[PDB]
Amino acid sequence: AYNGPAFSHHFTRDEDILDNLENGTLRDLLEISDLRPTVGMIRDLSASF
Amino acid sequence: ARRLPKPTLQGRLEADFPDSPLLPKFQELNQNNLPNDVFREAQRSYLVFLTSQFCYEEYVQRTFGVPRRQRAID
Amino acid sequence: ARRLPKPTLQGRLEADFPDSPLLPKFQELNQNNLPNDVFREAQRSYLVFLTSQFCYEEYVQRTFGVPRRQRAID
Repeated sequence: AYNGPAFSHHFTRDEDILDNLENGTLRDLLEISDLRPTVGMIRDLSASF
Repeated sequence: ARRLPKPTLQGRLEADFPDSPLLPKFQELNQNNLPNDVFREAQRSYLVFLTSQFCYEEYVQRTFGVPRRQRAID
Repeated sequence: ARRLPKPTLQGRLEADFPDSPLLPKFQELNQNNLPNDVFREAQRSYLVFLTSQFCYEEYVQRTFGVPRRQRAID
């Protein structure tokens, strides 16, 4: 949730998350995994906390 | 005794996004009663707790009523 | 006592492409101690080292903090 695109809530849902997030732990965690979950479906992952 | 080390979390997201509606709900914590680093990670954790609050709140009003009839009239 | 044969490497790169940087980064060499047939290797091993520093520097320029945090304004 401290990442870029999931915090703004005005970056919209149906876009790539890899382009607009910074080089945090989620970034290199998602590189070696190589999947593309969109913004917003990561938001409920933030919301379960 | 100890916990995990901290992840990177580079920069500041308060000093990047001026369009956050949660920005008034942020500065209700005090500086002088604790050193700088624990206060920094406390602002991190409070920010992501508010982001979780906002994410669940925009979810739970969404998926309660994702079908509506009033748009479906016209 | 000896070494491996040197590659062929046809073409001189300084005589065709003149708009490359690091051009004043080239003349800090000696010439009266060694003849030209070994200074050709002392120059070829220097140019690969110079472009290796340059390409390594732009590599770590890319791969430090790879996205931009301030890009979210636009």
